[PDB]
Amino acid sequence: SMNPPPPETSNPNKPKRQTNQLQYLLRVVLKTLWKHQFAWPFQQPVDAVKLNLPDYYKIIKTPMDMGTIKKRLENNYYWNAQECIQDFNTMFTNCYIYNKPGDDIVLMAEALEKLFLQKINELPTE
Ligand SMILES: Cn1nnc2ccc(Cc3cccc(CO)c3)cc21
Repeated sequence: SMNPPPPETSNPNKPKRQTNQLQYLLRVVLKTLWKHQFAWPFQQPVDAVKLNLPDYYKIIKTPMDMGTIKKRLENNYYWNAQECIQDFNTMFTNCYIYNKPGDDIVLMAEALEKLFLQKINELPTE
């Protein structure tokens, strides 16, 4: 019970869309960040039981991780790039909320966020 259900990766009453920008967010942005040496903490939902973080979901009420984002992109779950970028930003912000400046996990998120921003600065045109 320490872990809530992970965020949904499909929703039949939500419309889907496929765009050049969403394709780029999967092929270039997510799949490149995924290979970074600091990506591993963010490739799956925070497991509060395995990680000995029993208060994580007492603090973080909109969890997000790159595994969820990846599955959402593979499902064409998002309407537009902004919706996907919002999930990335939630993932980073959650890490800064739960942890403190200078923590190793925060140094990891800070470096990934910089790479993320570099890659979404220019997106393809439709
Ligand atoms: C994804 N996430 N969000 N908050 C976390 C806290 C601890 C962890 C585990 C962890 C991983 C790398 C470095 C440390 C030490 O700083 C701890 C993962 C978290």
